[PDB]
Amino acid sequence: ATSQDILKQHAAHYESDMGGLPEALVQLAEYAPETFDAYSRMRTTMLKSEADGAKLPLKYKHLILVVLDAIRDEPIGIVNHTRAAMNAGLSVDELIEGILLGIIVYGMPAWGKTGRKAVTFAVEFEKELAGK
Amino acid sequence: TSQDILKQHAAHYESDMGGLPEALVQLAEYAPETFDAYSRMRTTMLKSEADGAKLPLKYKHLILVVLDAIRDEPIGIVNHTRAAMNAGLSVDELIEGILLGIIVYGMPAWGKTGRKAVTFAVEFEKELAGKRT
Amino acid sequence: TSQDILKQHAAHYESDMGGLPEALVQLAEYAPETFDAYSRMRTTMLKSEADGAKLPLKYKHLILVVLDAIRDEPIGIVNHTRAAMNAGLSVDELIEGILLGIIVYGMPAWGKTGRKAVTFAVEFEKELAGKRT
Amino acid sequence: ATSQDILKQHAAHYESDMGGLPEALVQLAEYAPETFDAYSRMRTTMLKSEADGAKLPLKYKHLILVVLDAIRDEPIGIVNHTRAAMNAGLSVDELIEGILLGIIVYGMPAWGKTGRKAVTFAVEFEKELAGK
Amino acid sequence: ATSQDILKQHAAHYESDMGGLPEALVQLAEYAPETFDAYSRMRTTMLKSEADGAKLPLKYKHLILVVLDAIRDEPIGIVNHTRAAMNAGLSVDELIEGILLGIIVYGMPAWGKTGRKAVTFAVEFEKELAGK
Amino acid sequence: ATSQDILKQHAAHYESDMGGLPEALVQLAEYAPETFDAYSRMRTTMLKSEADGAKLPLKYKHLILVVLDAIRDEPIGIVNHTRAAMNAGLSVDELIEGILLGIIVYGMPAWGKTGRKAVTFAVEFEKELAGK
Repeated sequence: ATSQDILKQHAAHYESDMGGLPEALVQLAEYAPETFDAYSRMRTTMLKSEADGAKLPLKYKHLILVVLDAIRDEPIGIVNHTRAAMNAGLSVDELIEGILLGIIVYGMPAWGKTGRKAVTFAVEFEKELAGK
Repeated sequence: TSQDILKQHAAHYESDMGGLPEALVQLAEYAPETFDAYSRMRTTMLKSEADGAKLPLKYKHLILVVLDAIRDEPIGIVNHTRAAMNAGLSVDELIEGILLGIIVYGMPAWGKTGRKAVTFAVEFEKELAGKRT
Repeated sequence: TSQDILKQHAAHYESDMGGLPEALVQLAEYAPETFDAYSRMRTTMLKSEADGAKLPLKYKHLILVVLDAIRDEPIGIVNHTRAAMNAGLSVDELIEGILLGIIVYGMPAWGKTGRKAVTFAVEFEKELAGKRT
Repeated sequence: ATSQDILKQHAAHYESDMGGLPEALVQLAEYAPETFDAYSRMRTTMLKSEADGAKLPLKYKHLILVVLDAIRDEPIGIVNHTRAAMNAGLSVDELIEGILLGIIVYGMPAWGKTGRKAVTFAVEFEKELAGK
Repeated sequence: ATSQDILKQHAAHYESDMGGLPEALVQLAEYAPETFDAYSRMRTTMLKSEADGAKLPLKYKHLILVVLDAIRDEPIGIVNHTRAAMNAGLSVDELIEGILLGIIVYGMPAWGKTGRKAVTFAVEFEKELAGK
Repeated sequence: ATSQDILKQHAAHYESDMGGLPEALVQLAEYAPETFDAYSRMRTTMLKSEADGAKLPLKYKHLILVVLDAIRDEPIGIVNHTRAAMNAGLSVDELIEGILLGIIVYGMPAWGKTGRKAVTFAVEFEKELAGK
């Protein structure tokens, strides 16, 4: 696998799943293409859709990532995973219910620092989806 | 006392968790007003679909499983796995959810605590099948 | 609605914090039952000595300052510094408390967020002196 | 400062403050005496008593360390700092009030995993102190 | 089955690099063979030796992972990575100097809870390597 | 005052090792001069050069701190330590190989949030060092 081959190999996965290649992963491809390749393989199996044989719905896969990005304080990822979840059918109500659970294990900052940024995005994106 | 507050929330914990975890027993003893407010918060957060929740209870507990994986809380991770599976989560779904922790939190998201949920789940799946029609 | 639950806890937040932080405003909007239970928990935890608490309120908020230092919550760290100092904490005590984070959490316990509390405190000490006899 | 000199120099501080040299710090002295020296200097200023010019009471210094050790999941440290706090005048009621605050910022595990172990110890140590 | 093929595929890597497959990864291979495969590919490139074209010496790659396992409190990993680092030429002195640096960023617990366990192991393994 | 004496006392260390005193430590010196003193003593031994008797090369000491600053999300520190590592002989290739290892223990955010910022800096600083 050449690094051209690697970037092309994963293009459809990121476009489909995320609507694009996140900036972190662009830079990973740039400076660590073999790591990008292996990571992207892992990501592709982990985020497989139901149509492709997964048992956990894709909207709930990305909800889990939302919550994890809340905990880790990843405001870019959290919005990207919210968009992906909602594109896979997640409601804004489900999003909020999921994010709140983070308070049990990680305290009010699970909402207050980054988690709530997903909700702010969600209420605007919900309007856009409704317009489609 | 603590006795009345425990009585208030006993139905929630039996339904949701099959009982009150020891940490929360201790919290009830030493901080009964905190235990009461916390239990009220928990009760709303873990509301079932039948009581009007939008996110299925099995997935609520799966989120808690993954969070307990991250936090390295092995008692909680098994308690929430049990709860999730009681509410219909499959072992396959459990595994799929837990793996996602590796993306954000690395291999220890599986290796330290997450995998203990799976070890439990494989046995609990057979237990649950042997108790139900 | 959210309106009634906000009314319920407004006296607590004005007294304790000088108002409701934006994160909790948002929580009240989107999760009013969670905001209510959480506010009840907070109210007991941050009880004053006058209402029967044993740990002085200034030290309660100092603990929250140090925790916000660890967690890197800069809005919260200033809010709790303000609260602590309103309740009588000195800038010297603030600094002594914050430093202890370095033992358990390394130099970032000061360098990232903790020191922002001190920067604020030096100015707030003069503000508080200019508003009081 | 020889490594003999270093260990002797800090002996009174650890005996006074902690009732002993914690095992982690024994090993630090063993394998990293210059780091042990500098660290112990830092610790000695940070945990200075009121009699020696500190403004924050020693019992509340060690309470802050209790809470931090709850968060970090340091069950040895948490008991050592609880003992130190209580020896400096902290009540079991104050201890519990302080530990609970950890739930706000770090969730129920702030109590459930390690924090509550301080309380379990405290209720037994309180009996011992009362016996003195 | 497919697990057994994938285990075979990565056995050379783990044998060479670690001397075995840690239990966590044995379980991963069983329950999530496609994740184990991709992860192992990723690890294989990350931990490439100088002889295979790496620029960072293998002993220092494993030293970095020792320090990371100290921070994360991975006591099995920390020993596995210490053993790997020393088989790759790392001295005990180097090991201690690197682990200490954790204290700057993560406080005394970077030593006290798991990091120092690597030193305890190292001092014994050194005697083993010295016995030839 | 005593701050100014203690700053003078440690200036040689910081100038040599880091090329300056980070703002966080300037403030520490101002508000907590005795802590700054002891901390600086600790840092001075920890980051001793081979010429002064250290066994772990300075470039690798700073590489370890780069990785730790990636995990902790210290973007000022990560650049300061990258600069220090490269002034001590570390290559950009080595820097990237080490930062990637964070992903094993701490997930993609070990790269995505702060670690990759070191690479961005490094690639520019390399051009500077190459200009002599």
